[PDB]
Amino acid sequence: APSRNGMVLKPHFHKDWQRRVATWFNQPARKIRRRKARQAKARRIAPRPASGPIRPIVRCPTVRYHTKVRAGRGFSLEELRVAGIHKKVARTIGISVDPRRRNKSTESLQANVQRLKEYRSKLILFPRKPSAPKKGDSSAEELKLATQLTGPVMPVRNVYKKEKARVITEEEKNFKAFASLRMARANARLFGIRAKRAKEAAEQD
Amino acid sequence: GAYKYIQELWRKKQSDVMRFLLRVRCWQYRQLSALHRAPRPTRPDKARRLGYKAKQGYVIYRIRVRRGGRKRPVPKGATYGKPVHHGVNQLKFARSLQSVAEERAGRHCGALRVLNSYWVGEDSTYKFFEVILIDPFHKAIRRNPDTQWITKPVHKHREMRGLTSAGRKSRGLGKGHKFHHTIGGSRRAAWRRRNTLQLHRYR
Amino acid sequence: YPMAVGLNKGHKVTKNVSKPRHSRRRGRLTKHTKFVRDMIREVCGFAPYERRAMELLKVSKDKRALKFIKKRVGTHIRAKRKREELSNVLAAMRKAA
Amino acid sequence: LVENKKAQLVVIAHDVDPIELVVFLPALCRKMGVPYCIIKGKARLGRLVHRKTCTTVAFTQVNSEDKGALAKLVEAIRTNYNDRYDEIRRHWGGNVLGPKSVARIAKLEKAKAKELA
RNA sequence: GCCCCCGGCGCGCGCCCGGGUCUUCCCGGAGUCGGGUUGCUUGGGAAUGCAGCCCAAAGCGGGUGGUAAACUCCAUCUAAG
RNA sequence: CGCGACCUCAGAUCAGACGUGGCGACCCGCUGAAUUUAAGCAUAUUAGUCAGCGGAGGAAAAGAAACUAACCAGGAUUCCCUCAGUAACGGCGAGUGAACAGGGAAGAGCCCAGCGCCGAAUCCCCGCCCCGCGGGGCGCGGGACAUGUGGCGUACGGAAGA
Ligand SMILES: [Mg+2]
Ligand SMILES: [Mg+2]
Ligand SMILES: [Mg+2]
Ligand SMILES: [Mg+2]
Ligand SMILES: [Mg+2]
Ligand SMILES: [Mg+2]
Ligand SMILES: [Mg+2]
Ligand SMILES: [Mg+2]
Ligand SMILES: [Mg+2]
Ligand SMILES: [Mg+2]
Ligand SMILES: [Mg+2]
Ligand SMILES: [Mg+2]
Ligand SMILES: [Mg+2]
Ligand SMILES: [Mg+2]
Ligand SMILES: [Mg+2]
Ligand SMILES: [Mg+2]
Ligand SMILES: [Mg+2]
Ligand SMILES: [Mg+2]
Repeated sequence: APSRNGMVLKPHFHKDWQRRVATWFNQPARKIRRRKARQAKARRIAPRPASGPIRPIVRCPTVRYHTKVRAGRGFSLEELRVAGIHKKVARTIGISVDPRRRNKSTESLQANVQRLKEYRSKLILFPRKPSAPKKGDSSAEELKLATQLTGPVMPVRNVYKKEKARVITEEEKNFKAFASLRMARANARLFGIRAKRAKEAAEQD
Repeated sequence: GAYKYIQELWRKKQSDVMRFLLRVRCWQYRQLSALHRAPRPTRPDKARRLGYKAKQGYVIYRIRVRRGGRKRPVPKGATYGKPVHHGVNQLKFARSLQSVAEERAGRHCGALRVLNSYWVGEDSTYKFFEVILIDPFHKAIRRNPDTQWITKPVHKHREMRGLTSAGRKSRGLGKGHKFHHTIGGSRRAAWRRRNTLQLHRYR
Repeated sequence: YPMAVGLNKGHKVTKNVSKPRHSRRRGRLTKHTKFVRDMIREVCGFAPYERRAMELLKVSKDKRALKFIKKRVGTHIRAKRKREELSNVLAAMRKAA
Repeated sequence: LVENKKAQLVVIAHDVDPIELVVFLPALCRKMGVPYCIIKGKARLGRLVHRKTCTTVAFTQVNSEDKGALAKLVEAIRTNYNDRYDEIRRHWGGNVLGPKSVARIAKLEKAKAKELA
């Protein structure tokens, strides 16, 4: 079968694929199902925003993506506890709750507490009975719009650094190096044996 | 108070005090028939952590199965295939014996709904189980909204679609790197979407 | 002078030394259930591999006894633990005597 | 109540057929020091509770006129059970054959005694 | 415009102590996990999962962390409801 | 001898309920070939598919981690774009073939045994009344379930008690 110069092609068509093929001609219909599903979700609720649970702020776990940031799933129980509010109180406020999430980094941890202080500043709620506890006055006709768009706070807003200008100094262009990667990379590979070779040097005696 | 002690005494099931009690009860059940009613569960701890609350509506059918794998039903071992498929005497049947014990009970009494099952003995050839059964129409279970859920008829014949704890441990579902073979719902719904071709509008 | 590779690997950050999870408090020996097992040990006894191992522990060889336990239970990690667990049986035999 | 010394006399039925519900009791009352008695009739414990079987009754709060009744018994109950716990630890019952084969060995004694006589 | 039905405010029933810190004690699923082997399956290879047979658990424990096997340090989860 | 209790049991045209069978496109649990291809043919491939057998619903299944990770770390499932015809498999031949990331759709999370505390504080049936129509329920007396342990607070994110 093969011939003059061409690439080896191995397609996966020995398996009788024509019985099992999903065809996307139902693609405009579901798209109109789903706008009319979100808009049916829009006019049920009330003043509360669609996509209304607020999400936390989470850095992306790898070496590849950890220089960007992402709306996670739920505020940490210990994050949310620094704001001081109880668990199932908080979901009625409209905050997402996640028990699985730790907090190793207080720069991460306090950044979400600032976000909850933001949202609880942001919040205009309504009571059942106007006994005036954590409630709102006649407030900007339900604050000028009932519903928000794509999260309440624009969760990405990925923060950039300027560090605008500086003079270059002595002893940085004198000392820094390529080689202080290579010296340190080779330092890490030999920490085990350099510990042991000197340990059996003094164990010899 | 004592359900920790029953648990711990039934835990070590090789000592003298218990190996008598296991060996007599292995004799005790073998002279009875294939399916009958134990009036109350003979491991009252173990039934209770599976869902037995000692009131009306819950039956125990002590049930018996034979050990061993399965022999393929081709006549004289003539299997008429390639030299892989001469597997006559050594095939071992992708369900457990406990799941077989759940099947025979619940289809014997189709009024009832299987909940779970547990181990009560094996000596040479037989292997004896109990099966806890829920009557989805008695008023003790159609009230009490903890356990209303088993009436709603998507839970009809839970054992024979493989849905009890004996059934989940059959299909092999879990999470992570040890369970990639069944990535949505089941291994057949895994194969369906991992070998559907997506033939698109704009491709 | 940070470093992406090396022995001080990655971005230098602030720890959050705080209270652990509760689920780590799982197989703790829990003075209630200390009582239950060491009451039920004097009820039941031992298993036939364990009793012969305690006859093997005395006179035969320590190393044969562990190769016996590792042949009866799963791993070398469990054969150590079962030999330690039965040693404190034997110590309470002949030194509470 | 036995684990916290909160009862003073323990009455155990004879016939609870899952025997697992028993064999941890007489060592536990041994280690705690609450006197126990093994008594006959699981229904007979039920008749003083208005129930079918009852399996266990712990005398906890004695009356005024009844402590003098109690120590008159707990003397007698320690006399059999609690003091002889090293004896009850090694009763290996059973191993009794049938009277057909027992009478066979007894007749086998007579001829073997006829060897001796 | 005519009939029929259903989802959005209000007289009577049924029910009701919640939040923080400190002191005290409480805190768990077994012939199951694991190990042996044998079949089948998977991309899973010094065995991904299932299953039979035998052997059979522990509590600072248990499973995992992708090359078998120890000596570890640590990460992470809480199985057999 | 005679009674009484309980447990194992059986009998009924007993009082009242329930399952059976059907359609089977989509879903779920087991069982399972072969033609085909390798230019032959066994492993492989066809394919864990057609056929066989059992169960259910308008969806099912799955599901609130004995997870991924390996660093500034994520955080139930299901589905789509990518990862990818890639790591891996394989007479390393013919071929087969994942996943975590990342971006979307959608987003909802909880209970029980055990541990003890509350005197079984719980439950079913019958009897008699209450109530308004369209029909099914709440207040009183007896008969059972039930200590071989119903119910209330309780779930590993801790919880309880003072
Ligand atoms: Mg050509
Ligand atoms: Mg074909
Ligand atoms: Mg009954
Ligand atoms: Mg094109
Ligand atoms: Mg294969
Ligand atoms: Mg551990
Ligand atoms: Mg271990
Ligand atoms: Mg390691
Ligand atoms: Mg959990
Ligand atoms: Mg040809
Ligand atoms: Mg195949
Ligand atoms: Mg078919
Ligand atoms: Mg049917
Ligand atoms: Mg239907
Ligand atoms: Mg659905
Ligand atoms: Mg489930
Ligand atoms: Mg590519
Ligand atoms: Mg294949």
